[PDB]
Amino acid sequence: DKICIGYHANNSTTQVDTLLEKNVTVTHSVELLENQKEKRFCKIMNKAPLDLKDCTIEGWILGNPKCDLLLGDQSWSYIVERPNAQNGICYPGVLNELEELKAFIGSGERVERFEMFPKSTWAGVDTSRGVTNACPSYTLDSSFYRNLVWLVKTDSATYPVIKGTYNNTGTQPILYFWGVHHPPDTTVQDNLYGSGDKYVRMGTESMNFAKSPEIAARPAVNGQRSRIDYYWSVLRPGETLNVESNGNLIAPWYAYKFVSTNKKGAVFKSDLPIENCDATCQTIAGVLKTNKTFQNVSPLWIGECPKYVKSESLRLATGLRNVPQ
Amino acid sequence: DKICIGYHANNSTTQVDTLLEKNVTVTHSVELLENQKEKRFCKIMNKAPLDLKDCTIEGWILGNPKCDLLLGDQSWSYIVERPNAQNGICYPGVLNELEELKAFIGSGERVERFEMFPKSTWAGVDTSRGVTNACPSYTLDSSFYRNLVWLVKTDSATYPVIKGTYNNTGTQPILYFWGVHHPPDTTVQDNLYGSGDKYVRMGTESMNFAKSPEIAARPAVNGQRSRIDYYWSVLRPGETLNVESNGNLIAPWYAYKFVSTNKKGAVFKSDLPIENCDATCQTIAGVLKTNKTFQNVSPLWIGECPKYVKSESLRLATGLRNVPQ
Amino acid sequence: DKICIGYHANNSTTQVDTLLEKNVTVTHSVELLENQKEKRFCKIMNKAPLDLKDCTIEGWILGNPKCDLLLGDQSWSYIVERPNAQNGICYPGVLNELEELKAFIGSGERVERFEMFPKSTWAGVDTSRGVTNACPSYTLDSSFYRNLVWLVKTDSATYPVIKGTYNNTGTQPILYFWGVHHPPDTTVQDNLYGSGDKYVRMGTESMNFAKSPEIAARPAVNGQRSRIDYYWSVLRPGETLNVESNGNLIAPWYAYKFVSTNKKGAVFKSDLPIENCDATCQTIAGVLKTNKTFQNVSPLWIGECPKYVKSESLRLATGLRNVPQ
Amino acid sequence: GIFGAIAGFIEGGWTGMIDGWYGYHHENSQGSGYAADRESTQKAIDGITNKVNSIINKMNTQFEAVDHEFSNLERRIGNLNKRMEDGFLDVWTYNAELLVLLENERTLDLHDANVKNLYEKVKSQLRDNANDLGNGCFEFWHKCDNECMESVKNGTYDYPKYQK
Amino acid sequence: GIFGAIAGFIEGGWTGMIDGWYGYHHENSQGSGYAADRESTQKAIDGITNKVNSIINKMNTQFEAVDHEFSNLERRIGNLNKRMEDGFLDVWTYNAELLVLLENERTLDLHDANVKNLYEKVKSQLRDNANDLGNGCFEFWHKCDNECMESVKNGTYDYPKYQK
Amino acid sequence: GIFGAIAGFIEGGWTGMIDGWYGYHHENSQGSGYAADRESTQKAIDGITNKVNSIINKMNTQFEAVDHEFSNLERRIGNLNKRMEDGFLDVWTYNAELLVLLENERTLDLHDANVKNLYEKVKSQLRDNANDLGNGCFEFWHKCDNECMESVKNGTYDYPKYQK
Ligand SMILES: CC(=O)N[C@H]1[C@H]([C@H](O)[C@H](O)CO)O[C@@](OC[C@H]2O[C@@H](O)[C@H](O)[C@@H](O)[C@H]2O)(C(=O)O)C[C@@H]1O
Ligand SMILES: CC(=O)N[C@H]1[C@H]([C@H](O)[C@H](O)CO)O[C@@](OC[C@H]2O[C@@H](O)[C@H](O)[C@@H](O)[C@H]2O)(C(=O)O)C[C@@H]1O
Ligand SMILES: CC(=O)N[C@H]1[C@H]([C@H](O)[C@H](O)CO)O[C@@](OC[C@H]2O[C@@H](O)[C@H](O)[C@@H](O)[C@H]2O)(C(=O)O)C[C@@H]1O
Ligand SMILES: *[C@@H]1O[C@H](CO)[C@@H](O[C@@H]2O[C@H](CO)[C@@H](O)[C@H](O)[C@H]2NC(C)=O)[C@H](O)[C@H]1NC(C)=O
Ligand SMILES: *[C@@H]1O[C@H](CO)[C@@H](O[C@@H]2O[C@H](CO)[C@@H](O)[C@H](O)[C@H]2NC(C)=O)[C@H](O)[C@H]1NC(C)=O
Ligand SMILES: *[C@@H]1O[C@H](CO)[C@@H](O[C@@H]2O[C@H](CO)[C@@H](O)[C@H](O)[C@H]2NC(C)=O)[C@H](O)[C@H]1NC(C)=O
Ligand SMILES: *[C@@H]1O[C@H](CO)[C@@H](O)[C@H](O)[C@H]1NC(C)=O
Ligand SMILES: *[C@@H]1O[C@H](CO)[C@@H](O)[C@H](O)[C@H]1NC(C)=O
Ligand SMILES: *[C@@H]1O[C@H](CO)[C@@H](O)[C@H](O)[C@H]1NC(C)=O
Ligand SMILES: *[C@@H]1O[C@H](CO)[C@@H](O)[C@H](O)[C@H]1NC(C)=O
Ligand SMILES: *[C@@H]1O[C@H](CO)[C@@H](O)[C@H](O)[C@H]1NC(C)=O
Ligand SMILES: *[C@@H]1O[C@H](CO)[C@@H](O)[C@H](O)[C@H]1NC(C)=O
Repeated sequence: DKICIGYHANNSTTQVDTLLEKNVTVTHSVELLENQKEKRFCKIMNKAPLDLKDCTIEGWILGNPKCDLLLGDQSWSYIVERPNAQNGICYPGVLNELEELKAFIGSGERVERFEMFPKSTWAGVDTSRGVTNACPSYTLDSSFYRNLVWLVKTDSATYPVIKGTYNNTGTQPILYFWGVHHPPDTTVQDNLYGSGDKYVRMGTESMNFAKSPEIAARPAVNGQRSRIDYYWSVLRPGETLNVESNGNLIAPWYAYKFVSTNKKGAVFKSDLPIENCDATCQTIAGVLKTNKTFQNVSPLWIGECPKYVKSESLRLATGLRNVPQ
Repeated sequence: DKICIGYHANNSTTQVDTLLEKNVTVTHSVELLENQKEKRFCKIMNKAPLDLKDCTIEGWILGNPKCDLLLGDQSWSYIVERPNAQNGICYPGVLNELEELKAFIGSGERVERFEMFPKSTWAGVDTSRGVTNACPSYTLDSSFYRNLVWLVKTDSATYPVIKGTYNNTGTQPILYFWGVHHPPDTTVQDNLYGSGDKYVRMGTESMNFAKSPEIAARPAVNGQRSRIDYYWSVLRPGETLNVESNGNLIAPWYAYKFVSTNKKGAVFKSDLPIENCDATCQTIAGVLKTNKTFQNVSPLWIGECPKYVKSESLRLATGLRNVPQ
Repeated sequence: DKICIGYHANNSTTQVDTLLEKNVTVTHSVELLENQKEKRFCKIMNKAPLDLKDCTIEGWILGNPKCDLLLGDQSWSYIVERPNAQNGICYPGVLNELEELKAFIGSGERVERFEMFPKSTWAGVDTSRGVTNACPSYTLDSSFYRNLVWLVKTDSATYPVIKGTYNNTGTQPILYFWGVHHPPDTTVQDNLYGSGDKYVRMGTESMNFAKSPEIAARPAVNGQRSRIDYYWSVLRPGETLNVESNGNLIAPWYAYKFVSTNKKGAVFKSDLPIENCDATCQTIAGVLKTNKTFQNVSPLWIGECPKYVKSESLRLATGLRNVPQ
Repeated sequence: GIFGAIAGFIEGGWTGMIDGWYGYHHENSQGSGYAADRESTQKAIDGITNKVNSIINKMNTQFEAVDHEFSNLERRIGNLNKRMEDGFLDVWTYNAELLVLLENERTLDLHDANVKNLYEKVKSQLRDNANDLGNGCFEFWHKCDNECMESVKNGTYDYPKYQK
Repeated sequence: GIFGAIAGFIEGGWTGMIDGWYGYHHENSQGSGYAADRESTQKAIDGITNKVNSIINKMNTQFEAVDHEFSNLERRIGNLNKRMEDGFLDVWTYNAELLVLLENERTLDLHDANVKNLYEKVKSQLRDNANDLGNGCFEFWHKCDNECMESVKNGTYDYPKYQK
Repeated sequence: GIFGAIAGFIEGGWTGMIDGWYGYHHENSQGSGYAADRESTQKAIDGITNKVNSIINKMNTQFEAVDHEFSNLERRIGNLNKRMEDGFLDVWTYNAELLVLLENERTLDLHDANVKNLYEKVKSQLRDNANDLGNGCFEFWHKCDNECMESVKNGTYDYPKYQK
């Protein structure tokens, strides 16, 4: 008669590492790191993202005529801008504080387009000739932005001082846009706005703005030697905007009612396809369906994702050393 | 005869956690984390903080008439601004680089108010009508800031070019303020400064400044459709300031001699009371009197505080496992 | 007969620390932390740094006449600016976005000086009187920058509008500089450029610029009450620059063809000597020749250096406890 | 192991025992068989499940990078953000890998210790009534049936009875 | 424990011994009593005080947040600062909690090891002159007074004398 | 140590043995001498070299500070950068020092454990054929030459032969 003491073993060939030893086979281990992703964009919180398609954030939000597919209200869990989208700022110029604008739209959830200033707000000028071959729609060779209006002096007389007002009596902030036109010479400036010094001024409770033209000859971009300084702002609930200009005004026409998320919000520059699926974690590289703690796919995500890490594998040993014989 | 080997035990019911086991009773442990705070503001280095009371940093430093309680010299270990202080910038406008100004005043220790430009520095104008119902004192309905002066053309003639100079021959930097007045129309501008183009210019060894008015109609704030662009700068030891303006100048009058701490310095937005007590560690949430290593009260502090951490308890076991029977 | 079991020991007096015990002598240990440095600047990747000597980055890159030693092409692994270099911006003024300029030059590898605008690009003005006693060379009391040109009206007539153009048809970006002259009064402005409102304007595909003079009296610096606003930009491959001005133009003359590193790049403010030696790791404090993991010399380096750390020693025990007797 | 048990004086493991980590192979008149010590086994299971859950719990935060864009004149702050993201990434990678290696070693040492402790738990009951081969096996001098082996297994072996 | 001593083969602890961590309960003609082994006890005390002081020492830095304000057009850098503060906060929280859990386990294992080592220190002196019950108690065959127990306690037990 | 061996019941070390960490001093008719157990020694060497290389490997990243300059109106972002650099510096310093202290302790415990395990590896072979002094020395009852000591050393000691 006898009796022996010993330990478990099995067919497992799963290996881990320790400080003292590498490549060590154990009976039961667990993988904490996920490396598998579904290369696609899904819905978050049952809400679908926004495919900007052949439009950039600029062309979308400024109402580029070839971005009419995006026109109107939008709601998104996140935003997808396409790596080679062609439709942005068609008439040459700079959108002041563009990066901050992107950060702000990123921190968003929904917009509602509305008319903030009908063309009748601008008295005694020509609100129906403001076009250019630089900003065509899919149907004609000369249009302009859907949210702006290009004011030009009436077909004879000079440019009168024009005023506009919008009292935001609502409960939501208003994202809006305007611009200053910078002509290439004196004769163009005169042809469009007439002589005399010109100004563009805009006031709210917590923001003022004043600028004159900066007439000079620039390199040809989109067949235009002129430029436009585009500007954006947020009219808060209770704030009211005064617009006053005697010339060179690219006046706001349509604006957006903005909804702030308070949560993260993400804007992804990616070419991955958006499918009719759901997800709880969404990286720029794809979807993670895991119960694991770590992940080596991507640091950029929206939703609830594992901690990003550079490792290949994080094997943790739960069982003992395997010694079959 | 016999003898036995064993270990200590006692009445202790203090529990700790390990990787293998939670809720484990031990004989002797120690708490490294402090969670107790005295909800008050005390003295640091035997120096007392600065209660701005019903004044904001702007209203204090610009010499708002309802902040005359703060007028003159100040010395502080730190600064306490009140969550709903009403007295700041009374006449509508923007204090350029306000955030940086707050950071700078934060890095401070003491100021000494002095007259930098007597009203005689400005020749042939009216230095005694610069008032407004927007900036009342506790005793009259129309005054202005204590550190600025509003220059207006003499009761008939036009606005002559005025000059001022201050050579900082001292050993301390000089914080000072000025402003450009932006009227609502042409007739007001003419009523106050007369016709002709106007400018405001200021030069030092390492700073120049030039600005014109930006006349336009703004929404009514404090019954004023006008604005003021407020500006601040530091005149270094050896630097000297030239002021030159032919109109629209809110001229500096009083300025401060500033003392840089080189240490941290903190500005707290809080409603806690300041008491006649002492402390070696002062968070925005209160005082910590501890010899412990960690704390879960607040990450914002002045003085010598434990490392902030999110934990509830950090119990460390010094004794052995408790097994009484 | 008998036999005994035991362990190694030796003459070693090398000590380590543990959690339980300090100052513990062991048989074999290893030092992971390097504290030795060769106080000098060596070559990196067999490429030598750039000693700016008695010139600052400003004076070098703007072509200060006393920095003619640096004139022409340069190539560097890194840059060494001297703590008390005297030759920078000789004519008083501000180099807009200087910090960013330093960051950009830091991210560099090589420049090639070339003529971007010959003095004939500016028609009907005086391109050969643009000197000042503020910017002397080592050979005469009145010169100016080597890369700029100071345009003044012809010895009678007024200042005509002048234009210039450079089409960057090359494959490399072009760093270039210009400036606006700010006179002290009206009569100087008239003496140099004549009456009438003046402007300076510059356009590229992705950058416009417009500025007028800001005439005022400033404190004397280098015997000049005037100022110059210096500006810098990068003309990208394919971009082309239009220059247009009717006065007050400090025109670009020479510019640099810039080579972006994509790697780190470092600019060191130090007085250490540069010797004819090689190195694989180069801190601002000196050279590290080590195979060790850590270092307590400096956090600022170029090349491949150990992880910086604050520790004095990181001794790791490999052998066992030493008990000789 | 550091307690010498696993892959030491107990040179190998039993692929036969499939109902636990640590256990027994007895040998008598009614026949042999394998059966695991559920007590020490369950102790190890609870302990290790606790270790894993504690680790996963302490690792339940995420540093989050952002899609934020920086302009041509924003080189410095952009590089600042990059350096920060990279930095945190480095520290979390390090913490992860290091914690894994360390805890693995300590877990193996734990198993080893459990085996050794069981062996000692046995050797402390049977002193003269058996023969210690030195390889984790004990050869009885007397006889032992089923209610005999079972008494040893549930820790209630009566030594005075079988000492004679 | 992993050395099997505490709450193992020595199933419980003595609330009687109040002058140390590890010690003795003797039993003879002059009477019994409790008395702690000051040597191994003081070793453990110094070691553990050293561990605690080392931890507190290595934890003596503080990442410091600031009251800095950021404007409406400073969204990005503000969020950068927030993300940084949060980040560092996360790593210090993790380091703290993890270090606590780990060191606690290792400290208990240390105590266990000390008890086991004392038990072995005793068993190595008395070999034939006593009877190992297996529960940390030894029943003499000969007699042992006070200067007898004391000799064992100060590690100078003369085995050859009492072997006969 | 926690296994009691090093500087414990084996009170000291041998400066004579210069060909390993753990080994033997035998004593017979042909003469004495020192000789190290290359097996357990090489195991410890490989393990520890692996520990060191793993540490050095996991420490192979570098947070990198920059020479970036910030203006008079850039106080906030400058202080942000400083705070970040300092922060990361603090965490890496901590990680380093802590890892060193911890791993040192555990390494010593490892050596101790190896010595104890060797002692047990010996005691498990010789049971009645020798006398355990208790200080890591064993006094034979029979005779043992060179091919006798060698058999013990290469783990092939035939106990039944010398039991009589
Ligand atoms: C009503 C109006 O003013 N719109 C014009 C527009 C503007 O006058 C002009 O762009 C202001 O800068 O110009 C349009 O043609 C301009 C012209 O640009 C040349 O350099 C280019 O070579 C030509 O092809 C030509 O299009 C325009 O479409 O932009 C006409 C428009 O009606
Ligand atoms: C001397 C002087 O100019 N001060 C005036 C001041 C300024 O003229 C004016 O504020 C410049 O913008 O204006 C004061 O009254 C202005 C007026 O504002 C109306 O819109 C408001 O409805 C009225 O109640 C009225 O106060 C002023 O006090 O601000 C008068 C002051 O003397
Ligand atoms: C051709 C030309 O204009 N260059 C002048 C230069 C400029 O006219 C002037 O600097 C524009 O601001 O001025 C020079 O002398 C100016 C003068 O400065 C005095 O205040 C100082 O006290 C004098 O020493 C004197 O140099 C100049 O060298 O800067 C003459 C130069 O020819
Ligand atoms: C925006 O519209 C509201 C009215 O809907 C204005 O609110 C009034 O403000 C005045 C003082 O200016 C109060 O006396 C009234 O009680 C308010 N009326 C109502 C109905 O609320 C507000 O002033 C407008 N803002 C501006 C400046 O245009
Ligand atoms: C500020 O005041 C001091 C005088 O107190 C001026 O210092 C003089 O500078 C001149 C040259 O400009 C030197 O030659 C003198 O030696 C200095 N005098 C003294 C007494 O120090 C300084 O120039 C003044 N700054 C300005 C520009 O107003
Ligand atoms: C810079 O120079 C090149 C010529 O070397 C110009 O490129 C031409 O662009 C026109 C349209 O503007 C094309 O039709 C031609 O095919 C191009 N010619 C060549 C030879 O490439 C370019 O336009 C110039 N840029 C400017 C605006 O000056
Ligand atoms: C680990 O094992 C793999 C095969 O499973 C082998 O390719 C690799 O070289 C091993 N690594 C080390 C360092 O032992
Ligand atoms: C720890 O103990 C407390 C009571 O002291 C109990 O409420 C809690 O559930 C326990 N936690 C765990 C997970 O054992
Ligand atoms: C460590 O040893 C050094 C001498 O080598 C001594 O000066 C120092 O005080 C010791 N430190 C401690 C705390 O033991
Ligand atoms: C041990 O096993 C027997 C089964 O034969 C059972 O009757 C007895 O109660 C058990 N003893 C204990 C204390 O578990
Ligand atoms: C042990 O105890 C006795 C007290 O009776 C004392 O005389 C003796 O010196 C002690 N031995 C040692 C070495 O401590
Ligand atoms: C032990 O040593 C002897 C040398 O005398 C050798 O012949 C024998 O093979 C060795 N045994 C083993 C298994 O190493």
